[PDB]
Amino acid sequence: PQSTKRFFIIKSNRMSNIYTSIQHGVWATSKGNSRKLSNAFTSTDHVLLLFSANESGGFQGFGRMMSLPDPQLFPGIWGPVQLRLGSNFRVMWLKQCKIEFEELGKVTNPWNDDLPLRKSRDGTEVPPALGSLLCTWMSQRPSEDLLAGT
Ligand SMILES: CNc1ncnc2c1ncn2C
Repeated sequence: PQSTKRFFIIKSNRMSNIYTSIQHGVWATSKGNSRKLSNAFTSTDHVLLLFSANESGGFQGFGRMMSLPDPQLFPGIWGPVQLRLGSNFRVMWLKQCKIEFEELGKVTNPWNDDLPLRKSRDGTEVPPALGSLLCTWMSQRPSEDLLAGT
């Protein structure tokens, strides 16, 4: 199905993933999520990725998926974990910020079995009404220098 904008939660297990992603405009995900994001990319004007570190209580920003997984793109940049991921794809971060799940109140996701937004696993899609607002709220905050003090 075609659509204009779709929105996916991305979880990061180590902060260095986010720092590498910001420095080089790149991401990779599990093989199943890679297929899901690739299918969205070719049928949707904009695929937005909303980044949330495992260890954090919220989002560190959001970006646009710019290209499909490409085995030639930054091969092995994540280290040996590359062996259990799909191929790398380009991402343009549109905002670096700090927004806590708790700042949003107790939001649940009807496209994820009524789970709290804060319990979203990697690759969880959110409905556009919620995804658009999350991105709007992130954009309206001061940018956070995520790489400061790292
Ligand atoms: C750079 N992305 C990743 N790194 C390590 N593990 C991951 C990733 N995505 C999903 N999982 C399980």
